[PDB]
Amino acid sequence: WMPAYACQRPTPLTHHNTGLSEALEILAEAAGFEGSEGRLLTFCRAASVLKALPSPVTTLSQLQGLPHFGEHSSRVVQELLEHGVCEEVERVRRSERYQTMKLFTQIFGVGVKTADRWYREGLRTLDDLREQPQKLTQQQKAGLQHHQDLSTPVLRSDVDALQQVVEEAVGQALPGATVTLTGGFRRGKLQGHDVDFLITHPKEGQEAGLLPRVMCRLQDQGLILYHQHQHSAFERSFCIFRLPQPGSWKAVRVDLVVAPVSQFPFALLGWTGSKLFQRELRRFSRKEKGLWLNSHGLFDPEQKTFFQAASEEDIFRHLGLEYLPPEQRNA
Ligand SMILES: Nc1ccn([C@H]2C[C@H](O)[C@@H](COP(=O)(O)OP(=O)(O)OP(=O)(O)O)O2)c(=O)n1
Ligand SMILES: [Mg+2]
Repeated sequence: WMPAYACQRPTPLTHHNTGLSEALEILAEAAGFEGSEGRLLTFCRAASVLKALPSPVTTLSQLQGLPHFGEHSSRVVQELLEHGVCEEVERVRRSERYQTMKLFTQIFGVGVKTADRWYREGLRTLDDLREQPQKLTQQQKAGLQHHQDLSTPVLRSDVDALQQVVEEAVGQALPGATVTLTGGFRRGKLQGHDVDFLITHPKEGQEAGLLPRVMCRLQDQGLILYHQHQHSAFERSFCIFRLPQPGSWKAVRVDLVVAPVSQFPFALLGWTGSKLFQRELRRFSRKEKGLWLNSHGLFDPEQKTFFQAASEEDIFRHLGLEYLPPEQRNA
């Protein structure tokens, strides 16, 4: 048997069922595009189960005794095994609605609601968006300006270069301040859509005003194409960096988040993901332990108390879970 919650089982980076999980994730994504959140979660859960299996699923008999594998997810896997293709998945892939929603939602600063509105208004292509600049936020304009580079997978080599310039700027702005790589790259991914950094300082409060100083330093070096700073809850800057490369350059999305050191373990846990892993962890916390977990803390609503954590391990322990390092959180 395999545990029900993704936070109770290791999910490694590489697995034996990538065709099957990809097909179920197409159905999940399509469901999200239609506002069908229940169905999204159900397909995401089923895909996540296949990622945790130790062996390839070669026959339908292998599905026995697995949680979150309802009739619909089973039929999809059955059609793939028997016929090499699932007609429902291929129809989604080929549909203009899905292709356009994928196109729009991929753009920096565009969510499902915005993409759906644009679809309903007859917009289909990136050129259609550029013909209607009054419909775009500044963030979305920047996303369109750099859309080719931003739909080029970010590589580990890009991350290492970016972490060096961010660490240099952070270290020059404030000695003692630290930079931690989070997101999918912390989980061991070889590529990604962006780079996530979490910034703090060991003395509570010394992190105040640090981010704008970091940003000034980076902007002075020609490294910033776009930056949106927001105070609100963590201070963060959603950016597009201009990454120099041999003979050229490429735009790369980078999120910089500042957390006070008291909240750092919660922020690190939340920001490391995966998105599904953290969804499952918060659900586990609430339903199984009566506690409310977020990126800032772990709250007992009965006692009106906050858990003091020094580490991610403290949080797992406090919730009665065996610790999973980041590379086993790839749910
Ligand atoms: N709706 C969201 C969005 C984000 N996150 C958390 C989990 C993610 O791991 C982390 C960083 O978000 P990203 O969108 O950068 O996701 P990843 O870095 O995990 O994936 P990618 O490789 O696509 O960047 O923030 C979350 O829990 N829920
Ligand atoms: Mg990321």
